[PDB]
Amino acid sequence: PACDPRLLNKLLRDSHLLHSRLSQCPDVDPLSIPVLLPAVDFSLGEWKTQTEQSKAQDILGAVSLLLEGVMAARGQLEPSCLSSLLGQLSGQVRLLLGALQGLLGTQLPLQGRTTAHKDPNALFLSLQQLLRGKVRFLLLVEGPTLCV
Amino acid sequence: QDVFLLEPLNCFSQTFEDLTCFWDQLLYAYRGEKPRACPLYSQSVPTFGTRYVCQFPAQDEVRLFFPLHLWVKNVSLNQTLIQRVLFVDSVGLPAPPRVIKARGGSQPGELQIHWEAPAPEISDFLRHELRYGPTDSSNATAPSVIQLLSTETCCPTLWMKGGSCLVSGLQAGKSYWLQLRSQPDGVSLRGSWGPWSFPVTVDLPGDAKMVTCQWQQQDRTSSQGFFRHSRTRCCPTDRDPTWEKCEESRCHFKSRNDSVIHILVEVTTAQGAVHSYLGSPFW
Amino acid sequence: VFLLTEPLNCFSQTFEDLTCFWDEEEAAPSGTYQLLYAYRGEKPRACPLYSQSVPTFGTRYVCQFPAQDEVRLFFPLHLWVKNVSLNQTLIQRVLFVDSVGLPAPPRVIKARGGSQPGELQIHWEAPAPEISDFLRHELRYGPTDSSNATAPSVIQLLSTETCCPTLWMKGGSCLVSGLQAGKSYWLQLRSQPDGVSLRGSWGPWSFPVTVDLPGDAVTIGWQQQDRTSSQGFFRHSRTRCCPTDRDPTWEKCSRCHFKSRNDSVIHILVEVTTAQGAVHSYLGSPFW
Repeated sequence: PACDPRLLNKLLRDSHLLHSRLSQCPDVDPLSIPVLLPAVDFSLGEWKTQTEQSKAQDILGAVSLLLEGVMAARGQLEPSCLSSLLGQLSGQVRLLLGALQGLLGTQLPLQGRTTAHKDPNALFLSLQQLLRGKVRFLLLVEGPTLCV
Repeated sequence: QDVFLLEPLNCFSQTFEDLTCFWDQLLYAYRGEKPRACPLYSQSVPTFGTRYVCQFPAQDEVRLFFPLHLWVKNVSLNQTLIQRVLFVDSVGLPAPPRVIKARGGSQPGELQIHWEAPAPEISDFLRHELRYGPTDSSNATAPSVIQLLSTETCCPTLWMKGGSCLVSGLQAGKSYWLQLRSQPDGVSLRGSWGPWSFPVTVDLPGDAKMVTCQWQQQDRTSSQGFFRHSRTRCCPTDRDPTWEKCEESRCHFKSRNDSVIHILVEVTTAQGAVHSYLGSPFW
Repeated sequence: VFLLTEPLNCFSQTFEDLTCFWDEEEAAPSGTYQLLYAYRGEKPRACPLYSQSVPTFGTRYVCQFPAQDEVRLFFPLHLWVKNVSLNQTLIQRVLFVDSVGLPAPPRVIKARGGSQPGELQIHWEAPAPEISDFLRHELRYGPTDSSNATAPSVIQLLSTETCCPTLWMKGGSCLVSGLQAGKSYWLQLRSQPDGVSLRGSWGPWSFPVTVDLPGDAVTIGWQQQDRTSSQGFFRHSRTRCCPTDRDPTWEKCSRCHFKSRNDSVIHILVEVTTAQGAVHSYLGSPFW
């Protein structure tokens, strides 16, 4: 599952392509209703003081909250190019979550800090950050530690 | 091979973005949710049975790395029917490589197979393989020789997605028809070998401080070729081969010091055909 | 280094500390000069600011953040000077600490010369706390015998491999080849952030550290010179891992007569000591 580095690179590349494609497609005006997005700021200081389990639940909560935000986001975007984009994004997030649950384990989901965003560009940027921040660091530093 | 002939229930994913389950409704469930009916059409055929086939909409429904439970709910009595638990991760039947446009570049027995992968987003996972047989087929479909497409330094999935490879061992002479099929590697994505490609009748250019190439042409024929100064940077090349006019058996050209030479002698008769004598590269 | 495009260019050496300034050629009296920071919509705070009057170039206003845990990757940082009364703002910048960091160079660059004949085992200890896995290090190996007007700076990007950095004992030691054997190289490593997780320009080079790289076998010939005490300080590597431990992990033997072994690489290291006690060791090409 998520143990494969190529899987993480493919997820990052697909999210980047989606972000680029959103800019080309016009009529991306934000909706009044906000979209709740996960807590992706990781302080380099609180990365030695957190054990494997706490980080695992934090990342699972982050990805799950991202999925719920996108699901609302698709529901938000009326069927259009920008919905096709949100559908591709939902597929991306679902693929990442399915990969993570195989290696990292279901364990127990947790809820972190809650952030509200307006435009879909924020959704794409936050997904790119999740595949850049906590997920990338845990899968690149605790790779051999947690996979076996 | 055939896309449908690749097991109480059979399912197959050609890009891991679409899934198709068939046997001989087709209710399916992803973990915990209210089951829904995959859109099914009856492909009646006298040779086989009813051959009920449905294709998932390929919209947020082919999610990977998740256990999928299949139970058949016939409208007779809604009793227990064929079941199968599958990983769309682990039932992949990838589509064959397309736009093969393979040419016999590099070594005389070498066959460059730079292909545009039909699925560009999963070309890293799929572990392709090829079957090549002579056009004569003196033993029918006996020559099923298969060379695995591992990620060696000369056969990677380079961009412009697509990919390329440098499969060797093909004897010089008659044009070789070859079909590539794609199967997920197994480290992360699993599945069965994909359907074979449409047999493409590619050919290889047969066989044969300045250096002179003393070559003689036969009767009522031509004499032309090119010389590639690739500087042996990478084993594969892009789709378009380099073209360099052989301007003078007395061809003269400027080449880099201690550099490889991709020579080529091409002969085309009055009718018009491919008939080439390729020589091994020199340092 | 401080000056190294944006007039408010910022500077992060470990992604847990930030420091930046505005370059002003005109000297100004102390007062009405503060740098404010506000992660996204955090209440702005006054960074501890001191005025550094750079000679013949103006007057910098570098400031350092109070604590290190207050730094946070993946967060917009707004640096504005907003005054209700003065109504003056000099420079504007919104930036991400992981999009701008110039992380510190490795501190200790112990190079043992490797096992390969012309080789350089850069076993740096990665002074950055927990980001040694996300910094595409570079190096600037180049001899000090020639000192021209333009410094010749050979560059290798240190691509992560199976026998190169991102390993625990943090740290890293990646095999880099192409160096002249026995030329007594010096080198320094920068830390460009990965570009995927952490982004930013190259950090400053390290302190140029002299490396007594052993010469090639062709430079030595075994051959013995006058008043030389040669020791067969060889290593019996079993093709386990190319990178070596931080400690000088090595083996030891008229002729010591080492017994050949199967499925292993036979490394020979020749250590020559002069009458002054200086080590004059040369290496050799390994064989099957």
